[PDB]
Amino acid sequence: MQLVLAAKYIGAGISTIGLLGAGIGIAIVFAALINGVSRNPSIKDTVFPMAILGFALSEATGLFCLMVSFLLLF
Amino acid sequence: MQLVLAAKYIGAGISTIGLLGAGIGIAIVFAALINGVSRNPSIKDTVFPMAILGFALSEATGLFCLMVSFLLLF
Amino acid sequence: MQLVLAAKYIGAGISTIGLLGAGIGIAIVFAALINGVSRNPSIKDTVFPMAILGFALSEATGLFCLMVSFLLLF
Amino acid sequence: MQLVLAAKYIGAGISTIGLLGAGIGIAIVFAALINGVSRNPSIKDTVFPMAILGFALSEATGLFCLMVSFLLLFG
Amino acid sequence: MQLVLAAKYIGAGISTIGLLGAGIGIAIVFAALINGVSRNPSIKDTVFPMAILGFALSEATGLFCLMVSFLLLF
Amino acid sequence: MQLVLAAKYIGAGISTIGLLGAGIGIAIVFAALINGVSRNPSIKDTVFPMAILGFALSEATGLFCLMVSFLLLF
Amino acid sequence: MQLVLAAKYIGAGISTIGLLGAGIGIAIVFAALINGVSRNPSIKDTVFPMAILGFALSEATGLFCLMVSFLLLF
Amino acid sequence: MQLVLAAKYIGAGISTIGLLGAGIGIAIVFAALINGVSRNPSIKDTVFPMAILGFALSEATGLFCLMVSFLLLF
Amino acid sequence: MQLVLAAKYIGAGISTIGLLGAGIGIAIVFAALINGVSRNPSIKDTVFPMAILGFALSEATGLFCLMVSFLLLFG
Amino acid sequence: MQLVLAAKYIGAGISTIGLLGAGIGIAIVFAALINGVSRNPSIKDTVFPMAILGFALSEATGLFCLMVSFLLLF
Amino acid sequence: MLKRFPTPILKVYWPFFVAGAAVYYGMSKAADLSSNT
Amino acid sequence: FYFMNQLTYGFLLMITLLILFSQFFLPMILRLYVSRLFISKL
Amino acid sequence: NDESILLLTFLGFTGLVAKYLAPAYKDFADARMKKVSDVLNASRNKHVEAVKDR
Amino acid sequence: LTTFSLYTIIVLLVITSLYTLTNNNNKIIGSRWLISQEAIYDTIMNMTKGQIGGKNWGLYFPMIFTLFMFIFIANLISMIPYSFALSAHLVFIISLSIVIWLGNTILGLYKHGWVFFSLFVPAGTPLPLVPLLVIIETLSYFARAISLGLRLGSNILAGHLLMVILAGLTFNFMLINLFTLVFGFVPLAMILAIMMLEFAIGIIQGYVWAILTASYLKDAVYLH
Amino acid sequence: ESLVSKELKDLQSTLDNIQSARPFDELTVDDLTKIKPEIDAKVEEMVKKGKWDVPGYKDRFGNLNVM
Amino acid sequence: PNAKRIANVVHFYKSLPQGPAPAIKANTRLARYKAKYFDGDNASGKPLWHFALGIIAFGYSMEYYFHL
Ligand SMILES: CC[C@H]1/C=C/C=C/C[C@@H](C)[C@H](O)[C@@](C)(O)C(=O)[C@@H](C)[C@H](O)[C@@H](C)C(=O)[C@@H](C)[C@H](O)[C@@H](C)/C=C\C(=O)O[C@@H]2[C@H](C)[C@H](CC1)O[C@]1(CC[C@H](C)[C@H](C[C@@H](C)O)O1)[C@H]2C
Ligand SMILES: CC[C@H]1/C=C\C=C/C[C@@H](C)[C@H](O)[C@@](C)(O)C(=O)[C@@H](C)[C@H](O)[C@@H](C)C(=O)[C@@H](C)[C@H](O)[C@@H](C)/C=C/C(=O)O[C@@H]2[C@H](C)[C@H](CC1)O[C@]1(CC[C@H](C)[C@H](C[C@@H](C)O)O1)[C@H]2C
Ligand SMILES: CC[C@H]1/C=C\C=C/C[C@@H](C)[C@H](O)[C@@](C)(O)C(=O)[C@@H](C)[C@H](O)[C@@H](C)C(=O)[C@@H](C)[C@H](O)[C@@H](C)/C=C\C(=O)O[C@@H]2[C@H](C)[C@H](CC1)O[C@]1(CC[C@H](C)[C@H](C[C@@H](C)O)O1)[C@H]2C
Ligand SMILES: CC[C@H]1/C=C\C=C/C[C@@H](C)[C@H](O)[C@@](C)(O)C(=O)[C@@H](C)[C@H](O)[C@@H](C)C(=O)[C@@H](C)[C@H](O)[C@@H](C)/C=C\C(=O)O[C@@H]2[C@H](C)[C@H](CC1)O[C@]1(CC[C@H](C)[C@H](C[C@@H](C)O)O1)[C@H]2C
Repeated sequence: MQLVLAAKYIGAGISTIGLLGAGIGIAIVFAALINGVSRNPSIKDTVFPMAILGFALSEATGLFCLMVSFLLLF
Repeated sequence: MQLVLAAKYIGAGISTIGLLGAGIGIAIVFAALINGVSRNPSIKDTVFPMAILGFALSEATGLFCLMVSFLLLF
Repeated sequence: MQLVLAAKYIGAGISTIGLLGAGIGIAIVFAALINGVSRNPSIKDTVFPMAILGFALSEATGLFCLMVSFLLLF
Repeated sequence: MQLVLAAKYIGAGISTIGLLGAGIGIAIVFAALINGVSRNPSIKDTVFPMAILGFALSEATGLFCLMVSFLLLFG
Repeated sequence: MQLVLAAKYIGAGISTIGLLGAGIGIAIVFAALINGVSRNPSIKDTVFPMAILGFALSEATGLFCLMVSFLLLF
Repeated sequence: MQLVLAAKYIGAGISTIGLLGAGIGIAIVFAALINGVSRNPSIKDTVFPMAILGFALSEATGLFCLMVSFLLLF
Repeated sequence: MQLVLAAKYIGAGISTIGLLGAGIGIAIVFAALINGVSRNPSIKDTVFPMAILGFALSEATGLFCLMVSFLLLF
Repeated sequence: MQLVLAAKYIGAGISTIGLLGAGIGIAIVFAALINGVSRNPSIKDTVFPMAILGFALSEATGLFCLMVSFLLLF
Repeated sequence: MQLVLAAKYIGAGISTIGLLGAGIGIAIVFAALINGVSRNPSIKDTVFPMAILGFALSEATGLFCLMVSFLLLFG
Repeated sequence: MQLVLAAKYIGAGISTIGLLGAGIGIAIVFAALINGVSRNPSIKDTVFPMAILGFALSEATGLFCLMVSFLLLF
Repeated sequence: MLKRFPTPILKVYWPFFVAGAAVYYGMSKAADLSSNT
Repeated sequence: FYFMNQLTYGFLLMITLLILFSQFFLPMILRLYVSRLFISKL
Repeated sequence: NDESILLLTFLGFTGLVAKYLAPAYKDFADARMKKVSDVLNASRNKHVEAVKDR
Repeated sequence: LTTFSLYTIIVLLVITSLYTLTNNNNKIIGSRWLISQEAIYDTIMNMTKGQIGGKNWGLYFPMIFTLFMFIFIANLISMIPYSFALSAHLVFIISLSIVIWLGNTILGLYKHGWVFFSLFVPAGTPLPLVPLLVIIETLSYFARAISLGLRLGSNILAGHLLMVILAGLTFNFMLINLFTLVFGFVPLAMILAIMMLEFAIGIIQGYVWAILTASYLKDAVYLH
Repeated sequence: ESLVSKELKDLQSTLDNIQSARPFDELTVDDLTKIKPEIDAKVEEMVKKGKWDVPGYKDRFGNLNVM
Repeated sequence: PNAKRIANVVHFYKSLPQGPAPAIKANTRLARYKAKYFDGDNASGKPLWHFALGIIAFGYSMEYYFHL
């Protein structure tokens, strides 16, 4: 009936607030990068790649969240 | 169909608070920034160009839930 | 008909707790500002905008949720 | 219409606990202020205005919550 | 017609955890109040008035919620 | 009118989760107390009263939220 | 009338996660206790009774929560 | 009759994630353990019994949580 | 009777997010491990067992949560 | 028949947000890694493998959550 | 009054004006195609 | 209704302010800067 | 009227402004004015001194 | 004639009223009214100097000024109660943001051609995730566009409407029995604090606009 | 011998003119442009190249900015 | 040395005595406004407030022309 499409919409709604954790995590990654480079700048060139390493595949698990909404949206 | 629009409205409602990390995450970045430049002053123009980049990458993923809420309202 | 407006109202209710993000975020920004000016009295200028700058970035995110509530309230 | 006011009331209910943000936030602001004034004796009069600055426009967000819980409750 | 008072009661129930903030918040204050004297046993009667003032106008935030709960029970 | 007391019960259910804030805060109080007394063992009769009083005063977070249920239970 | 008992059951279901903070709070207490005893190894017998005192009443929040869950289950 | 068992099942569902709390809390114990011996090597005999004591009687909380969930299931 | 299976399904859904606890917990354990091994390079084999110890019977508890969901999907 | 698949969809929705723990922790790991390697550069070869260890066996657990969603979506 | 100085506003900011015209044309399409709602 | 109205008058004012500022109001204060520094250096 | 309360808030705000910010901004502008004028006069004074020393 | 067009004329007249009548017949002394624009000029100058830091950095210094003043003035005129919001229109602000973004893209394409897309590879990354990191920024590059304006508008729209809604609060608070006249002052001071935060959400948000677009011009002109 | 007798009275007349012709608290940049086209030329070159940063200014004249 | 001398002998000779800048009857039914509120002597912010009242009137009149 009309219960399927309504539940699909509210499910796409609920299945999107999981990016909270990815956002907080990449934020603390940048925070640790800042707290580390300000203590020793001459290591940035070494830690900045790894940092943006630790960034990417820490958001990727969060990137699935809205994706799960997308396939549930349509 | 006077039922599915109410459901998509409340779905935009639940998918509105997904910016919670956008309210927190970016800030703690600046937190370390304040803990970064106040410790060592002469790294300001070195940590700020990447601090704003971290802010951009933080509000990027901290906003897709909000645009999901927009497109689920309509 | 008499169901969609109640749902819009409860959606404005559920989307209200999105301002939790700003309340958690801007706080640690001012906290780091106080901590940085405490251990370094003569750097506050260098860090006075950069703190409140981040304020206007986190506060605004809070200012998102409720306005999405407002356009959902009316 | 005899049903919408119940939803208004429960919406004011769910739109009231949002001051969790203010309750945690102003508290941690005062905590950092305590730490600062402790580790620096001669900075109080310099930080306390700014700190209370970082109170006022740091709590209005929470205010928003209950003013929602004031308009969906009564109006 | 029997739905409105049950809704009022569950609304008083759902709005109980707002002072949740205070439940943690004020405590954090005393946390610093302990850390403000461990590394500085001298300054006690100067930080204590500030700490109790912060406690007061932070608990106020906790309340602004349970008085809503009270006036919604009625 | 059998729905009203069932609603009272189910609303009192999530009124007892207000001690979450207590359960965290009145524990971080003793955490800070331990972390402070280990740094200076000689200051014990001075901060323990202080440490507690805050525990008492700050407590009740869950206790004033659990009263709702009881009041809401009866 | 066949709903009041199921409602009591499900309300006991949403009265269980209130010990949530307990499961964290008291735990981190021992964490600080470690940080209390591993930092200054001459404080164990001094603050271990203080530690168990801070544990008991603080867990008492989880005690209250799950016993309210029991009394709502019956 | 056909609804009370579904309510029991969803109540066992909503009373399950309370072990969330312990699921985090116990871990920080080991954290302090790693932060207790890394800067003080010969301290295991003093901290490890205390650490496992805290671990056990804090995980008891999540244990009671999921056994409440199980007894509400059946 | 047609509602009970959907109820079990949404119960398996709600009881699935409990591994949040393990995900945060084992992570703080490994974070403290990295902080300790980087602060004292001569402690690795001294702390590595306990650390991974602190892993297993932490996350296993979180595992228990979703295995409830398992026995709530069919049983 | 039309009631159960929509409930399965919303169950996938509610279960999707379990990657919160991944998004937080698989990034706190790299945060602590950066904080450790910045204050001591030459320990990367000692930590970086073990460090990335602490990533995998964590994030995979979070993965389990959303794959449950798949077996609840289909 | 105010002495005019020949400051470069065209030989510096040409892509910005180009993008402004492009957005004007896009909004022309948008409000000439979606104005029937 | 007034998308064209707002957008067109706004772009008119944008180009107006760009030309106006860049040609009159930044250099009129740069003149004060140069005069002060030229009287100082001499 | 409803919005008249907002006009009263604006009146009270501008009263607080004319009470607090106006004299502080006046003092700041006067301090900068005196500094700039004093340095501008000292430049010409040193120029005249160097011209007389030649 | 439109209220919005007349508001644009108001903005232009106020901008003229900040320099023309300000200048006391071209005096070096720099009178008080000139010190405000002096401070604005200096705080934008020392900002964009350290932001982009290029050997030829002042060439784009005009726009970073005119994008600020417009936002600094159009968000201080509507502060008057009996007026209408100028910048709360999401359409126009988002359109301005899209104009600036597309202009930056065209500038970068005309200046660097193919290599302009080297911004999407920040630093050293392992091979199996080289495109992945590009992805998020791939979509993030244009989310940068829509958000840049959407923030300020969603602030302004949330601001003025706020000052309206709670206004009715104090209107609906003083039409019930006259006993409400006692201790009915803290909502008045609350609206006062709302206007206090309003002025911030205007000025500091204009600053935010300036600093973000300065960083974006830096990214669009230079390749890291 | 006459060169010094001319150059001394030249600086003497300069000092006698500068003693009574210093309206520094009310001087106008229009007069400076009328006496010195170098001001306008330097402004024009500075704008054409874009050297909005004026060196040697911040040291004796504070930037007076918010930050 | 010689440079400062040849510079300040040229910078000084055309400079006007002191003060003297009344510009006769400086007025044009708007210019007076500048002499009263916008000189280095008064420099008071009142006009801003005055201008505020303008909008406080203008929109109100517009109110008086739209809603009431
Ligand atoms: C009245 C508000 C709170 C504080 C006010 C004043 C009390 C002083 C404070 C320092 C403590 O109570 C105390 C140390 O003085 C105290 O309790 C002593 C008298 C006592 O001898 C102490 C050594 C204990 O051992 C005492 C903590 C208990 O024996 C211990 C087994 C656990 C705690 C406990 O059950 O007490 C709680 C607590 C006081 C809590 C908190 C009391 O109160 C009780 C009774 C009221 C309700 C039932 C609460 C429930 C709680 C979970 O919210 O539990 C009350 C039952
Ligand atoms: C009401 C305005 C606030 C005023 C100023 C702040 C501090 C109070 C201060 C002057 C007191 O004297 C005190 C804090 O120092 C105090 O209580 C000590 C003197 C006293 O000796 C102390 C050790 C206690 O015994 C005291 C903690 C009581 O035993 C305990 C049962 C109090 C309960 C409590 O949580 O207090 C709050 C608090 C005062 C708060 C804060 C009080 O007030 C109460 C009552 C009003 C509402 C209900 C609030 C918030 C929430 C309970 O809704 O809780 C009130 C319930
Ligand atoms: C006031 C609260 C607690 C009382 C006393 C606390 C402090 C005094 C102190 C000296 C205690 O004796 C203690 C800390 O040593 C203590 O907890 C012991 C009894 C405990 O057995 C401990 C020494 C252990 O053996 C420990 C290593 C075990 O692994 C642990 C799982 C023990 C059992 C346990 O947690 O059961 C609980 C607990 C005792 C708890 C603890 C009760 O009690 C039980 C009783 C039944 C109900 C279900 C409660 C609820 C639970 C949430 O507290 O749990 C009870 C069911
Ligand atoms: C009082 C609570 C705990 C009791 C004792 C705690 C402290 C004493 C201490 C000496 C224990 O023996 C212990 C810490 O060594 C311990 O946990 C061992 C039994 C444990 O096997 C440990 C040594 C390991 O082998 C460990 C490396 C494994 O990876 C771990 C996954 C072991 C199994 C496990 O977690 O199962 C649990 C656990 C034992 C837990 C632990 C129970 O028990 C089981 C029993 C069945 C139910 C389902 C409970 C619920 C769960 C939430 O505790 O889980 C039980 C199902």
